[PDB]
Amino acid sequence: GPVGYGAATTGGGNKVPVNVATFEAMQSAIDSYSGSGGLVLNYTGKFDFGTIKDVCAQWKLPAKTVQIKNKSDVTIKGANGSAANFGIRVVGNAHNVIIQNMTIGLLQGGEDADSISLEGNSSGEPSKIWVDHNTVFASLTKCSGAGDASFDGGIDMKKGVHHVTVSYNYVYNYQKVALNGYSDSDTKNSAARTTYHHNRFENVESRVPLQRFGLSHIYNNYFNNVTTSGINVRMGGIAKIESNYFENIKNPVTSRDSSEIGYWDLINNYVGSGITWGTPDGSKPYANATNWISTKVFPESLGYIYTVTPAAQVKAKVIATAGAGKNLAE
Repeated sequence: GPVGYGAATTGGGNKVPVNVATFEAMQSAIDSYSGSGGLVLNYTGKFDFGTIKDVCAQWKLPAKTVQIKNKSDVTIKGANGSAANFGIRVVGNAHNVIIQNMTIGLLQGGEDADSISLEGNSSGEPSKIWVDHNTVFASLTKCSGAGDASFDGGIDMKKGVHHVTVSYNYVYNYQKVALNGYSDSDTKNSAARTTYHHNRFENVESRVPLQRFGLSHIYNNYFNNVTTSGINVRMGGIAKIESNYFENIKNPVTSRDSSEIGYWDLINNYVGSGITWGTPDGSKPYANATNWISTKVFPESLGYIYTVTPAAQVKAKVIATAGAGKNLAE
C-alpha cells in the first residue's frame, strides 16, 4: 500500500473493476459515477507508440486528458501491458485517488500535454492521492515553433493539493518531470505535503521536483542523466532529502528562479560520479548544495512510518521495482 503523506489513500478499494479499453470509455465511467463510495477502473487499452512517426506532431494537436473532477474514492489502474496516449487530471474537491500501473507516453497538446496532474481550484483541493508504479515518457526534442513546450508536466500538482505519495514511478526522456506549486503567487501550496520515494528519474531535464512552498520528503529516488537541475526547492518550501542515489546530474539539489529560496534537510544521500553545478542566468537569489549541507531542519514530524533502502542500494532497487509492468514490486 501507499507509504508517506498519501498513506491513507485506498482509492476505489475492493470494488469490482470496470474494464475500460479506451480514453472515452474511462471518461464515460467517471462521468456516470455518483462521486463517492468507490470506483475501480481497469484500463486495458494498448496504444502502439510506433504509430507516432514524428515526435514533433504532438504539440500542435489537442490534448487527450481524462478528468476526475469533484469525485472521490477512485482507482485508475493499468492492466499489465496496457499503454495510454492520454493523460489524467484530478481537480477540485476530489479525494482518495489512486493512479497506478499506467504507461503514459508522447502526449498530444504541447503545453497542454500533462501526464498526471493534480490541481486545486475555487471548489476545493485534492488530497489523499497515490501516484504509484507508472511509466511516463515523452521526448527531450525541442520542436520547431513549439516554444518551450513540445510536451508538458509529468507528475504535477498545484494550488494546495495535499497529502500525496508519488512512489515507484519511472519518468524518462522527459523535459519537465514534476511540478509542485505553479508560480510564486501559488500561496495555497503552503498546504502541500508530498512524499516522493523509490522513483526512477532518467534522461530528464528539470523539475525533479520543482517545489514551491509546503513540505516534502524526497527519499530513495534514483537520478541519472538529469541535465539542467534536479530537486529545486523554492518559495520557503522545505524538503527532507534522504537516502537518494545521485549520478550524472547537474544541480542535483538547488533553489533557483523564484523571488525567494527554499530549504533542505539532507541525510544519507548517495552521491555518485558525474555531479556538475551551474549558476543560474538572471537576478533572483539562488543556492546550490555543493557540499551537501542542510539549510534547514525539517520543522515537524512527518507523522508516518517509512522503511529506508540503504542509499547505495537505491540504484539497483529502483531499477528493479520502479514503473509500470513491475507487478507493483516494492
